[PDB]
Amino acid sequence: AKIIFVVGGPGSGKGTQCEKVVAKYGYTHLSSGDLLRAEVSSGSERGKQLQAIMQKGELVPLDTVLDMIKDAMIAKADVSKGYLIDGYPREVKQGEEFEKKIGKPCLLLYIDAKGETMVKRLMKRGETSGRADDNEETIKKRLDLYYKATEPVIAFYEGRGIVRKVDSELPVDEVFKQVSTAIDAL
Ligand SMILES: Nc1ncnc2c1ncn2[C@@H]1O[C@H](COP(=O)(O)OP(=O)(O)OP(=O)(O)OP(=O)(O)OP(=O)(O)OC[C@H]2O[C@@H](n3cnc4c(N)ncnc43)[C@H](O)[C@@H]2O)[C@@H](O)[C@H]1O
Repeated sequence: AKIIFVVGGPGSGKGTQCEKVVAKYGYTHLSSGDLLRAEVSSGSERGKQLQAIMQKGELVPLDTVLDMIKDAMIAKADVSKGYLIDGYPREVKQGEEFEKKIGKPCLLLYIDAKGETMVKRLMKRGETSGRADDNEETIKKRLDLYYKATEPVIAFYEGRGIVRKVDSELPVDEVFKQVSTAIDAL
């Protein structure tokens, strides 16, 4: 099955673009973020641990998040001809462990947005949906964390040869025209 990594900063537009991809190509959208939040909503002690980490805007340990990705992948396994892995990997070791335990990605969609643009979007979603990590201080924390840990992931897969960059400063469906182009050329 096709495994696509979709990687980019906070509020760059990963989720948005992934759901457009689902609607058009019928890939299976797996959000590490959605998976983690669902474990939070479960009421477990683990959820309490994950909620604390996410509220501070830090990386959840590789073991937890890779576990959930693999689980979800295995569940949707008999209906998926493709997978969109949204927001994983976020550090080089995550990409390495994914490859050891699951498989190699066909493509990495690099959803590229300016830092200020990302702050603007998250600041807006913060005032509307009231996601706990969208407060101003946590945003700065998520943004710095993206620059330090997740950018080398982009380098890693550029060395692999599979990164395609899309300009996420554009209007949403102009962005998606780029995503479509990258996916069509598989
Ligand atoms: N692998 C991992 N390892 C360790 N920890 C992990 C982990 N994965 C998750 N975690 C933990 O989970 C937490 C949250 O991670 P996660 O849930 O993955 O989210 P995020 O990366 O912090 O960012 P968002 O999902 O909020 O934004 P987005 O890039 O998907 O864009 P979106 O379309 O949704 O929304 C963007 C906003 O802008 C709008 N928008 C989108 N595109 C455009 C456009 N072209 N023009 C105008 N507006 C746009 C959107 O409507 C929206 O309002 C992490 O902080 C971490 O603590």
